Amino acid sequence: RNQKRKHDEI
Amino acid sequence: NQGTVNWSVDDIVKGINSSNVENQLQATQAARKLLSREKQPPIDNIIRAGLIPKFVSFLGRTDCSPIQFESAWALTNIASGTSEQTKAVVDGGAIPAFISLLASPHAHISEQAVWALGNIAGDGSVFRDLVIKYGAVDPLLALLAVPDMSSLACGYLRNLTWTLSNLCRNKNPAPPIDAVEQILPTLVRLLHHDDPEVLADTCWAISYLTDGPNERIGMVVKTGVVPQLVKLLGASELPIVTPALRAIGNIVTGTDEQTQVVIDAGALAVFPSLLTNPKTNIQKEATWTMSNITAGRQDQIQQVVNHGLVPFLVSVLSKADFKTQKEAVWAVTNYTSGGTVEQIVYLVHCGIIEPLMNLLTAKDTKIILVILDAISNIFQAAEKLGETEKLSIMIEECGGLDKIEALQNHENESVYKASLSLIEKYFS
Amino acid sequence: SELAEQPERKITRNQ
Repeated sequence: RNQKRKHDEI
Repeated sequence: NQGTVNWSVDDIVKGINSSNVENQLQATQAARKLLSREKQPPIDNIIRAGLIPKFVSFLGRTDCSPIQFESAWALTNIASGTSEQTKAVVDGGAIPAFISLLASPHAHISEQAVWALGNIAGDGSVFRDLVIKYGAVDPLLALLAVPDMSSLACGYLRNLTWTLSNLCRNKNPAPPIDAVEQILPTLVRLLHHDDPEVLADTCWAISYLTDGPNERIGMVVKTGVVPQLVKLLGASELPIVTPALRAIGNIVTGTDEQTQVVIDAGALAVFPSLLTNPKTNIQKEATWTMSNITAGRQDQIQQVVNHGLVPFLVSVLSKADFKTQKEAVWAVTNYTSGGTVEQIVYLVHCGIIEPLMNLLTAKDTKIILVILDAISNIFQAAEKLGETEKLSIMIEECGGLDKIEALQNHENESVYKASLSLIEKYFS
Repeated sequence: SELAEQPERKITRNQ
C-alpha cells in the first residue's frame, strides 16, 4: 500500500 | 496650511525632528502621502534618515489621533516592501506599539495597526512568530470574536481575516501550536460568513494549517469544520472552491481516520463536478485529492467506486492535460497497489489499460516507474484469476507491448529493469 | 476571481 503524497509533491 | 503633497524627504526630517507638535504631524503626513503613490515610495530614504523610531514613537501619542493614523499608514506601507524594509520597522520596535494600537477607540487607527501587523507577519515565519510572541493574537481575535462583529465594516473584517491568515501562513517552522488552537475557533466561525473575500481568506488559512504533520491536520479536523469545508467545495458558482479543495486535499494526506472524516462529511459526492470542471487547476487538485484517497484503506477505495468516480479518473487519465494526467496516474497506481482483486477487475472493466499505457511515452522517469508498478499490480490480480495469458494478448494487440519493449532502450537503469521484468514474467 | 488564488503576503495602502 502506497504513501500519501503531500501538496509539495505535485 | 502647507503643501504636504510637495514636501521633500529633507523637509520631512526637519519636520519630524522639530519639537513643535503641528510640524511633526505635518511631516508624518507628507511621509504618508509619498509612501502612498505608485511611482517609487522613497522607503529606503525614510529609513536611511532614522525616522522609523520617531514614527514608532508617534504611534504612542493617544493625545493626537491624527498623528497615530498618519504614522500607522506610513509604517504599513514601509512594512509592505522587502524583508530588509519590513525588518527596519521591526528593528524600530513597531510590533509591540502596533499591538497597543489594536485597542484604540478609533477604528481607523486600530485597523491600520491590524493592516501593518499583517504585513510584518506576511514577510515570513520569523516576523510572524515575533508578532505572536509580542501578544498580537488576543487583541486581533477580540476584534473579531464577538456578539457584534456585524458592526464591523466589511473592509475591516476582510482586513482582520487576511492578517489572521498571515499568522497561519508559512512553515519551516509552522506556527506555534497554542496560537493555532486559540485562533481556529474564529476561523471555523468565519467559514459560515457570506462575504466572498472573508470566506476565501479563512479557507486559505485552514488550508495552511492543514499543510503539515498529522498532528496539525488533527487539530483542524477536531473543530468539526470538515462538513462546512465540503459545503464550500460544492459552491460551484463561487471562487471559494479552490481554497476549500486545497484544505480537503491536505486533510486526506493524513491518517486513514482523518481521510475518513472527509468521506463521512460527504465529500465524494462533489467530485463528479470537480473532475469535469473546465478550470483545469481544479481538475488537477481534485485528481491529486482522489489519489490520496485511493491510497487509503480498501473500504475507502470502495467508497470511491460506489460513488461512480472511477470512469471519471479514466476520463481524466485519457483526455486531460499532462499535469492533471500525472495525478491521474498516481490515483490509479495507489488504487492498484491497495485494492482488492474485484476492485482491480472493475478498474480494468472501466478501460484503464490503454490510457495508462499511453503515458509510458512520457519523458518523466518517476512516472514511468509507477505506471509499470500499476501494470505489474494488475498482472498479480490476473495471476490469481488465471487470466495472465489473456491479459498478455490484449496488451500485445492494443500496442502495449510496443510501449513496454520501447523502454528497454531507455537510459535510466530502473526503467530498463522494471520493463525487462515485465517482458520476462509475462511476454516470454 | 482573483479570490481563487492565495491572498497576497504584503499589501500597501495606496492612492
